[PDB]
Amino acid sequence: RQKARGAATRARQKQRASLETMDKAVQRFRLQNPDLDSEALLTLPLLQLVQKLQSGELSPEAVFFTYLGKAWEVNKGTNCVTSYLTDCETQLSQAPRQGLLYGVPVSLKECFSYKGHDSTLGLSLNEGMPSESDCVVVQVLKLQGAVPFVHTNVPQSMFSYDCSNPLFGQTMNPWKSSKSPGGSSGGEGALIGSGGSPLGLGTDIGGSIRFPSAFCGICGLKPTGNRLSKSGLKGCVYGQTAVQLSLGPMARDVESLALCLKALLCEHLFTLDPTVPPLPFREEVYRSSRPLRVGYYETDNYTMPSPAMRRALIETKQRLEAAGHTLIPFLPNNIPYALEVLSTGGLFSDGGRSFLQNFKGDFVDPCLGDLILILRLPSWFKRLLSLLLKPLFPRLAAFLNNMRPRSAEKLWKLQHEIEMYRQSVIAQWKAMNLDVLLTPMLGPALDLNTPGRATGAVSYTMLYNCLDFPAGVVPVTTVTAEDDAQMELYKGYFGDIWDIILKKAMKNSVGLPVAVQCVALPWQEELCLRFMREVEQLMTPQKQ
Amino acid sequence: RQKARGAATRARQKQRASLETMDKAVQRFRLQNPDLDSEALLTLPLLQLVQKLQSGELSPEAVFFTYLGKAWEVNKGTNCVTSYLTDCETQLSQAPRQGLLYGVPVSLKECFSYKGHDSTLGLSLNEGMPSESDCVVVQVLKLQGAVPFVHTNVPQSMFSYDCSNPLFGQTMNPWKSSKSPGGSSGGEGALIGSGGSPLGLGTDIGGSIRFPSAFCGICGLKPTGNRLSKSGLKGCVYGQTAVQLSLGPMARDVESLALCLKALLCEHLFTLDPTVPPLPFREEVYRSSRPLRVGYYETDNYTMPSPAMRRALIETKQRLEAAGHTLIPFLPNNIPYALEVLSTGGLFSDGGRSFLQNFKGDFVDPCLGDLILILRLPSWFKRLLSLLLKPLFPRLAAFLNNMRPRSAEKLWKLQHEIEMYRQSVIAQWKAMNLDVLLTPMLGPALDLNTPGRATGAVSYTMLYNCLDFPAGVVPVTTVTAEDDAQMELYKGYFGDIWDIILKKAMKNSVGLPVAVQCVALPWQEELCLRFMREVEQLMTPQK
Ligand SMILES: *[C@](O)(CCCCCCc1ccccc1)c1nc(-c2ccccn2)co1
Ligand SMILES: *[C@](O)(CCCCCCc1ccccc1)c1nc(-c2ccccn2)co1
Ligand SMILES: [Cl-]
Repeated sequence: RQKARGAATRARQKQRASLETMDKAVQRFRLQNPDLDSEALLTLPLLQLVQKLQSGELSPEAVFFTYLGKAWEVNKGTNCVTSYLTDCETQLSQAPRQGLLYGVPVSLKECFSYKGHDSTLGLSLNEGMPSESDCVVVQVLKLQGAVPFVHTNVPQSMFSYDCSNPLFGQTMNPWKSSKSPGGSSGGEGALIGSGGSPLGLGTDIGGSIRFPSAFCGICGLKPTGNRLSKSGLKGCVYGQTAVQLSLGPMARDVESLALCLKALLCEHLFTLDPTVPPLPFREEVYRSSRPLRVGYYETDNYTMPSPAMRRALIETKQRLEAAGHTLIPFLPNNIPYALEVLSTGGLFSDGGRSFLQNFKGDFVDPCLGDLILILRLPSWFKRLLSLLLKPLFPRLAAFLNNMRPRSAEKLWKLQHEIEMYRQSVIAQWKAMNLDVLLTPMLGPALDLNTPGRATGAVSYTMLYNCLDFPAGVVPVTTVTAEDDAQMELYKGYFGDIWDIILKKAMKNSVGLPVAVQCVALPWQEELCLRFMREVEQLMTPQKQ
Repeated sequence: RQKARGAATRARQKQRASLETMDKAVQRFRLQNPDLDSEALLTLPLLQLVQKLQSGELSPEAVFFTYLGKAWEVNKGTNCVTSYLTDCETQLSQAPRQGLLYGVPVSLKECFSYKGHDSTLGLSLNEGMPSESDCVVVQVLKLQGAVPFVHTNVPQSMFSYDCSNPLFGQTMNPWKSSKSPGGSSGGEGALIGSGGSPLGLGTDIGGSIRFPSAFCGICGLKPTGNRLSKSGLKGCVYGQTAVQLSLGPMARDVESLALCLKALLCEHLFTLDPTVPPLPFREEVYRSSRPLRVGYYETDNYTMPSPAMRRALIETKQRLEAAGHTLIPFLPNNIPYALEVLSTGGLFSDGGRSFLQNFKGDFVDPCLGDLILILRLPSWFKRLLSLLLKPLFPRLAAFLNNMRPRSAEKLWKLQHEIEMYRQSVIAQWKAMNLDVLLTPMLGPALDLNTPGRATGAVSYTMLYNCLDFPAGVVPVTTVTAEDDAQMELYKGYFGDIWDIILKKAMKNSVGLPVAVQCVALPWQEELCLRFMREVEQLMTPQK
């Protein structure tokens, strides 16, 4: 493990030096600007911040250094920042004045390649391998006048809804030190949730924008996978197209997400990556205030919702009905099949071999639980173990069988099944003439190092990665004493280790945020946001 | 083969009865409408036909029955029509008046599912299996007032640029009976090419819109794969996503292609198939008359062009330069790798096993050559044969090696290579600041039953299926006596069987049409059409 230890030493050194550089830059600004009101600046909603930047009422220098100082401070308690993006003080001076995001500091998940910086993903193999250029979405953010300023932490490999790796260590939830911030966009969730950044970018293949957004009490949107460019993003599995990765914004309110999307969906983006359909942001759809037909479910019958989750969903449904929306019971067909056969099979068609390459010679972070050990099992043993478990723990049996390697022939068969499945859910949707769908969202935040042992709980989010529908989350309530107490009566629908771990993990969560999830059809991000805006307005009206 | 023989008998009976129904309907209309000038109606460009339908100057009944009569007539010499779509006389009466295609008769490749009709693909297994509903693009066509009226022939399985199957037989080029119409959208090419339909829809995975459009002297466009809905289309390989199928229009002129795309890219389409990006047709791009930076190559260094092909490309380049456009030498990198490893590998990742299921218990049409025989070979033998051929016939060796079955792990590796390759060609393109690319297009038409034995010749077209860029073809010239005579001097770059067959196949083509290919970046169909429109105006005025 000599190489891996050396890598961790070098990465920790680089982190420490970055945070020093941040501190020195902040103190310099503060010496030259003693009269600035920082707390007022930091509490302005993004849309107001932008208008003040656009009017010259606030300087971009003031905004950037005030947020830099806040980011450095909140990092002390969260360990969310891995790198200060250095050059950002010269982008600050060169930011296009007419840019939609002029002067706005933006945080980036560590996978958004930035010239001269590693995108380690917590893997020793990627340390000391700095990017030669900014990824396309970074380029566009800069062309729109934004100032990307930090890389934020992720769990090792990014394939996890916790947030620890052997290079930079563990990110903590800003609400409670014992809780996971979620992830794999956890650093973003922790930073934005603490007030350290107004806007961030994450990525999502099974809930990685939505988990941190829910657990840290912020808003996030996972668009249709090819709505935004993935060109130049750092990944760790190559050529897996059955369940595609999506990138999208995270922020403190829904309007911020809409602004971000609007800024990104510009000619710069479409010319820098011709493979993205040139679909501009449709403001009129986003701004619509007509009644909606809203499908909803209280449970997916796969992961029993926590008391807080169930209350969150029911209250939101009640408030929407009171506001004049039509609430229609709706459940996508064959969720177990979709999660166990289509999603798991799509992610692990090769039995994990490609994924496991990344860990050769490296430490495996405890936050990944036993995933690496299981993936390393011979296919025949996965199959045999599957057969033994099936009668008692069919969920566990099904995940094991579907993580086996297979032929290109059988992958084709799976890819066709995914396609047909998507069309089957679209058919149900049209049959009930739905506009949008309201679902529960996992939480309250799980304890540290339990997401990796509660894999079944991805059911609420991973379904919409399999279907490739835009899906976002909005905070709507906080866990009450009653909600938390009632977790003692949680049994789960299967009573397997995943249900047992989740019961324990979600305890001790009084005061923690809880969200719902908002879904629309492919390419309907604007309608998704219109619905998220409605939920936010009804459940948390002062976010506006 | 008892089932297969019975299937061929029942399909031939159905075709015969269809053509009879058409004839009877045509004769009825003519009895009631003796004073109609048909020849003038038939020679109206589509856009004028549409305005007359829209103004009430011509009735949709007159238009439909005149074209039906013409379709029936030209089918005598081409065998392009497999089925009359029967209910179309009721769609004719129900066609929405405000529809962009109101009253326009439309021909459909047989794979476009139509309620109550087989989409056999020339395969016995699909005979007697009528569709329960219209595919989404048929639905949209109808909502825009169009009257789909015939299914047109395809080669067995559709994976071929000839056009014969054991059920309905061989489709012939309307220009010369000994020539292939191209394909796999060959019946469309033959029908539109002879004047029997003003507008048709084809599909394309390796050139299947572009070959028949070139060989029959018409215009066609293969859009970006997911620009139009494939929902409800009949296929024969399921779940192969490395090299995506694309569907698109074929017509007599470029403006017809633009109108079809405009009418298709409507709210009805986007609501019926939510998986398609809701990108409306950008008329301002299509109508743009600014100078273009036009990349071009005269050869892809893989398939030596015929004398007519080369002259077609050079004259088009020269006219474009005369018109003020900047012509910039450009060639996509690593074409052999793209064709041999990415395209062939993508199409046959499983070694052909999924494809071969379709032919179990069936006859194999001669127009498929030895493709089914080679796909049936054991993987180890494909490998050994590959090694033996490599020193003399490296093209043939590479295709063989890359038609072997592999693991999902290796397919992932291939899909990543495809993605990176696309990005490499886009980077070349941006480095030269190209707007569009001009390339040769295969032809003149090959002799019947030779496309199946000249697989290397798909190089010009298949490259942009691999890259998934919009690509269209426009006729620009005809083969001269000199062009044809010089085929004697054709050697090919490889001198393998495919070069030898192609030399023989392209002989005896004096008078036959020859096209060029127009390419743009993904999602830039309107720019592609703007460039096709320029080529057509410069090379063929009156069109
Ligand atoms: C997140 O969406 C990952 C959330 C965790 C979902 C785990 C799903 C699962 C676990 C075990 C068995 C079957 C299913 C995310 N991951 C990425 C990512 C990961 C790796 C490479 C690139 N991106 C991005 O966002
Ligand atoms: C046409 O594009 C097919 C053109 C012929 C290309 C052959 C390429 C090749 C042959 C041998 C080895 C390697 C490459 C077309 N085909 C379809 C189709 C076929 C089967 C199912 C569905 N669609 C559509 O268009
Ligand atoms: Cl797409």
